[PDB]
Amino acid sequence: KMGIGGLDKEFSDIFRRAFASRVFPPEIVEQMGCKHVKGILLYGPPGCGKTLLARQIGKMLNAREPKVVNGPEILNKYVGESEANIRKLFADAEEEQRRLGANSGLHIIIFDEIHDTVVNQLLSKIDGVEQLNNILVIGMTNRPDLIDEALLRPGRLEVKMEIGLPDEKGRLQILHIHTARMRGHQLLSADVDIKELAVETKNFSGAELEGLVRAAQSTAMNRHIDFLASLENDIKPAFGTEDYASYIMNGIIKWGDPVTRVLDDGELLVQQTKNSDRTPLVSVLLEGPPHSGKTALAAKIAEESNFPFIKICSPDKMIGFSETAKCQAMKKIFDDAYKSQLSCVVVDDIERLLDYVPIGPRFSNLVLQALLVLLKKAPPQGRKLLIIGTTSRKDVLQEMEMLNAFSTTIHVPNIATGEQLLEALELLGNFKDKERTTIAQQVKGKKVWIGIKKLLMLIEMSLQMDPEYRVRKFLALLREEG
Amino acid sequence: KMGIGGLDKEFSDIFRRAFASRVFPPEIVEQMGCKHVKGILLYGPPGCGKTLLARQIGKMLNAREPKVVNGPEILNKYVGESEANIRKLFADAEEEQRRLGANSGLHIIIFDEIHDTVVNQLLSKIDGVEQLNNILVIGMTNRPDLIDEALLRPGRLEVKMEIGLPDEKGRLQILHIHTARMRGHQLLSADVDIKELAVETKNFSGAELEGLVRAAQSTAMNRHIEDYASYIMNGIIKWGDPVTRVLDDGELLVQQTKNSDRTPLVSVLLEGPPHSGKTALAAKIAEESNFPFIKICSPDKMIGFSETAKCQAMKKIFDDAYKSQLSCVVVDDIERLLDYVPIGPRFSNLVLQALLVLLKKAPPQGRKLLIIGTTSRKDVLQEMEMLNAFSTTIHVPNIATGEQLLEALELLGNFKDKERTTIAQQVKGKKVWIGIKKLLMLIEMSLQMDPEYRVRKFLALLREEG
Ligand SMILES: Nc1ncnc2c1ncn2[C@@H]1O[C@H](COP(=O)(O)OP(=O)(O)OP(=O)(O)O)[C@@H](O)[C@H]1O
Ligand SMILES: Nc1ncnc2c1ncn2[C@@H]1O[C@H](COP(=O)(O)OP(=O)(O)OP(=O)(O)O)[C@@H](O)[C@H]1O
Ligand SMILES: Nc1ncnc2c1ncn2[C@@H]1O[C@H](COP(=O)(O)OP(=O)(O)OP(=O)(O)O)[C@@H](O)[C@H]1O
Repeated sequence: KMGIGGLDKEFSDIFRRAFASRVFPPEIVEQMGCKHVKGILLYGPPGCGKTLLARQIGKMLNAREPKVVNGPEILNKYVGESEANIRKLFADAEEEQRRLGANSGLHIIIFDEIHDTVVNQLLSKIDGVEQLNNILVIGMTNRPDLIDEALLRPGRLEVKMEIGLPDEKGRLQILHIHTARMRGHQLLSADVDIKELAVETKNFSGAELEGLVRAAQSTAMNRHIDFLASLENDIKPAFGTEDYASYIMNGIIKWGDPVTRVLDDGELLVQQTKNSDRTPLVSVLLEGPPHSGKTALAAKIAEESNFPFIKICSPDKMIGFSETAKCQAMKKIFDDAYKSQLSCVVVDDIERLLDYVPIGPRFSNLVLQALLVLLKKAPPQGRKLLIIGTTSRKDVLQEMEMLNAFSTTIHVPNIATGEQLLEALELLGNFKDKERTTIAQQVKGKKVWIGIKKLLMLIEMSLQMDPEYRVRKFLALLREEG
Repeated sequence: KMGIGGLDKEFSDIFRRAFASRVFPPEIVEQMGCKHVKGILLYGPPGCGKTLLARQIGKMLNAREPKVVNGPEILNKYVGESEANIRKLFADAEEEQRRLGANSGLHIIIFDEIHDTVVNQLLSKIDGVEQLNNILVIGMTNRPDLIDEALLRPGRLEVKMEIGLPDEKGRLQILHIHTARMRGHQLLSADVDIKELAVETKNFSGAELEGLVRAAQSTAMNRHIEDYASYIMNGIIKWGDPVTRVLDDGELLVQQTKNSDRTPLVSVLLEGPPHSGKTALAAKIAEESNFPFIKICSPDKMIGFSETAKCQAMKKIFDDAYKSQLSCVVVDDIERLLDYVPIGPRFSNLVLQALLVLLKKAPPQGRKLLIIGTTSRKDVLQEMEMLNAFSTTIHVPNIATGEQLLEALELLGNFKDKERTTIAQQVKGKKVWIGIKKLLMLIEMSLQMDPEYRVRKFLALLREEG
């Protein structure tokens, strides 16, 4: 039962289907009256550690086949020739088979990196004309699509298996074996925790794990002449595969009662999603003054919900794309949303997303159509999705029937109160405590109309000039901004 | 005349054209002075029960040909060799014919599951240099485009006939033999039903059936050691007589359409202001018809498409409707297909023309079809001049009285007797105006609040959607 991290459900099924039909002795097969499977093929993303699995599986099936290995080129040697060779490794098995056919000979052949003559030659040997059973062949390849259709068909390669990147629990299994090997000998790093490593990594192919640990070992070697694992997390991948930290640079500071009302309302919306059998799709939008901080809030709502799949959609990625191309990427995101039973998606800068321009007005029809249809569009029954839109300008959106589409509308107004502004200032903690008092003295009797994004920028702008200057400059700046 | 279910029309024409000119004895070919057809070709979709049909045709042509079977690979053995084989099977027919050429020998050869030298080699055998007539070869294949160019033209394979999309019945037959084998053995699965199995799968090739069976055997082995429903998940309430009345009027349109020859087409238009539930009502109308082919087209299916592509989809669906004797077609989000935007105006004209023209257009004689559309903006549509094109106008309205409201809350059964007792006490006598779906939404928006904040939140929502 060792060793292979994760892939136990998949392993159990695959194992059962290929091996069990062979294993039952001996009447069971005739009672079934079903011919033995010819081959099993596994296709995986690179770094999924296919080879070890194949050697192990082959080893597991027979005491000794004993294993046959084929070079990747396969058809090397021009004169005759290679075709004959492709015929030949099969040929040994078939010879054994003609010599003993009935019972009990098994040969294991594996093809790594699986046109003209070779397609037919292999296809002919694996199935037909007569017999050719009592042997199995496994092909390991990075891409399914590359491979030939004929093999795919039931028969010669009836079953094709796809290996997902290891699960967090699975990831824990792969890390767990290397860690365990390190565990058995006395030396270890106390700081490192298996659970912590597992929670930290979602994306990684197997390979990634052995690689990171090995690299950590190298850093440790360097040390001799968290810890090393933490350093590997810091660098090593290169993983190749949702950052909220890029959308909440600045904190959901509790500047105001409005912040709380919007968030509690967000909780009402997630709660609303949780069941929602009567209504499948959840649509929410945020309408705010520019520099509203609406997007920080939306990102925070997505983080708070923690639905199994939450993916941000970004305006920034769309830039410079053909309008049709913009639609295409967008649709692609939409289908990606489908897989989770419960799911959250973000629409940001919709005025920007649309490519809407105030003069004209001139705007992109196709993007608008994708947006318009999806809220009406229904995810398959069972699986569900919630939609969040951030809009700088409300009226235009109302105008394109977009408002009509959304289930709920929320407002996140700029603070109109000097004291709330003061509270926000305290939360940001930038200027000194004398300054806090002076600002507090100035705000009373005055009305403030400024966005938080704008506000952070304003504070920062006032700060660079010298201390006597900062109070006056900031007040004057506020006056101008007003 | 047996056995092949359906495919009597295609069969009748095909048998006649290939077989009748040869069959007629004997002055007829000369009196006609027309050369016998070299071959007949059929191209078909997977799961069509092809092998049996080919067997039947070959059997039908001669008392005994007697049948020639060609292996799928055909050309196996590169070295000499294959070329000799491809030339050779033809060669035998040629030998018999040269030996007796004049009258009266016919040989039938069939190649299953269809370049360089072989292209020319086959063309040469089928036609020329001299004669090579008095034999026929039929090729049956899943995809048209793959096969060679030289062939299509009148002559070697002058007529190519395409079978209609595969009958389930055959699929049921191929499955039926394997199922029968399991029936035959004592062992069987209670859960498997021939009817269920046939109904779930459409696309699949023959091959696929025995394959599925192998998989079922494997599962047993493991043990020993176009949807109507999805579209309308909610189902339909009947709060008001108008609501019943639209279904009755719709049913009447269907009756008219199916029963009467005089109008090939009727156009069904639903007038509602969104968020109306009318789209659903239209789908329902289609369901009640029980028409042989009813297809509902969804904009999302067309989402992100270029104008031309949407139009092509429309053409495909509608053309699909033409082939059937009669059909019901439901059109949804008519504004969206149009891509009307109130600003502008911006809309796609080309689509407007395709739909509007087709709407006037009628299928070839002996067939009739029914078109149903959902429109947000009857006024805007009339402004286009498209509304005039539609045969009939039907209007579906949002609730207007407190009474329709409680009847709906009751039919849905979400709120308590108490809840409904408070709501009625807050609406009865007053005036309301809210579409059905938002209501179904607000309902969910109120169940999210605590058991005591539900009434207030509900009434708050209804206070906003005014
Ligand atoms: N989940 C995993 N299980 C087992 N081995 C893994 C896993 N992830 C990575 N590996 C590593 O990968 C090796 C075997 O998988 P391998 O990388 O060969 O798969 P692959 O599909 O051939 O990858 P590639 O396509 O990049 O060559 C092992 O040496 C192991 O260290
Ligand atoms: N809950 C929160 N949400 C968003 N931003 C917050 C929060 N707490 C603090 N901030 C800070 O407030 C500002 C967020 O404004 P942001 O620019 O993200 O809004 P926006 O939608 O981009 O406005 P606009 O689109 O009009 O530029 C940043 O300084 C951010 O780091
Ligand atoms: N009494 C009712 N009549 C019609 N539909 C109802 C009723 N009660 C609930 N529904 C449901 O309300 C939902 C409305 O769905 P649908 O999108 O078809 O409405 P629609 O009018 O097409 O919306 P739109 O106006 O955006 O086109 C469906 O789940 C439908 O089954």
